[PDB]
Amino acid sequence: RICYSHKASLPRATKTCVENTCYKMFIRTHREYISERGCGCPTAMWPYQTECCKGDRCNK
Repeated sequence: RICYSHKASLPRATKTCVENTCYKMFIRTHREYISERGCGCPTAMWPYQTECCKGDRCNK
């Protein structure tokens, strides 16, 4: 599964992962800002909040 990652929540980059699912992370107060991304489903620190999906680069 190729999905987005990049810990630097400004530029963008993707990586391959085993997980069927991937997550996208936004600042809680700013839903309309998909800030960071990752594979599977949640991992984050406040004030970030995550949402999951499935499919290659679904976590746009």
